[PDB]
Amino acid sequence: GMLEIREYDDATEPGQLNVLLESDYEFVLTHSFSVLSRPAAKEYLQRHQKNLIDARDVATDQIEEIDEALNQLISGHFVMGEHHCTLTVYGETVQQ
Amino acid sequence: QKNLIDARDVATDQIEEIDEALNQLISGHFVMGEHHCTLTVYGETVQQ
Amino acid sequence: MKPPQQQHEAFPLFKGATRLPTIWGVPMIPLMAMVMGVAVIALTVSIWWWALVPPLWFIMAQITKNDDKAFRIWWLWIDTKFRNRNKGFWGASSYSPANYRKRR
Amino acid sequence: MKPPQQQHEAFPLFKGATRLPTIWGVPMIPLMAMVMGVAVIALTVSIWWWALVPPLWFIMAQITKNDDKAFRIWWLWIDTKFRNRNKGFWGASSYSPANYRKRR
Repeated sequence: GMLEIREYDDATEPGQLNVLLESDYEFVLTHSFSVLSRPAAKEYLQRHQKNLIDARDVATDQIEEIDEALNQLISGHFVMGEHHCTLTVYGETVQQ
Repeated sequence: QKNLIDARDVATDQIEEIDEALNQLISGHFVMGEHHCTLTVYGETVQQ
Repeated sequence: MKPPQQQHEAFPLFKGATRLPTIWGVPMIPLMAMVMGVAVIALTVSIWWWALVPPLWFIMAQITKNDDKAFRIWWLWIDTKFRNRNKGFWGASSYSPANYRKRR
Repeated sequence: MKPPQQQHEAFPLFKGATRLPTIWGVPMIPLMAMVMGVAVIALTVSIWWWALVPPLWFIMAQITKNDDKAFRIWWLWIDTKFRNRNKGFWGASSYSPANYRKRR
């Protein structure tokens, strides 16, 4: 029985998917990171910036965060990419 | 937020507080709920 | 237990995720599908039928805003689990392991 | 004594509490009750009687703004302590513990 992630949060705490290591159910996790061009990534981040700035001026989440985000991306400190995670649990009966 | 912002611009109680409130609620840091507290005292006579 | 947790030092994740390339707030590919469909209707029955655009376009905007990638899931389902012929015989959609490409 | 106190670190509590869903500043359920009552009056005696709306509607707005949930308390009282039949006999409203459901 497959499963899917679709809603992140305001965090990327390290190893947040550790809890599925201690599982009682035999499964197969999956990921994908289709690395993406710096112009395209900068355009995606510019889109987020534009959408955010087309609104009320939140004090800090709004401005400086995307300032540093874009400045890092130009200064080469991360590379955006297209991602998807599909945990699939294996079992013997449909209820289980 | 709407009721508050339909008024005079209080400097800090108004804006940034509800900014962070809504941002937490979307970012999953608390879950609102309907609440009521009813202390009931037991005793032996109505005066007491 | 408690494997590594957060203390506000977490690497920021921005919500430019799945902010798909959208015009008027709707992705290009499905809106082009609607344009093709409404154009077909207009050329087929009557020409007063570019009024069919705003209703379904608005419903598509409301669908996309709520759940940004509904159309990709729709197309994947339509292409794979809807095409597979012998859904009824097997009780489920199945693909033969041995490659029977109709050759001998 | 002094159990744990505050030092401005207290978790914020916003005054969206009991900001009930209100139209014109009045909750839906009681305003619908007034609409039903005034409609009854209009259909019963005379049709000039949708002027009975603004007075009581304004008094209800003033009641709700002061004490947001008066109507829920009103309905609870009306349903429970007003229906109970033998208020006079017992000197107070009482419900029999043993379930006498009129059966034998």
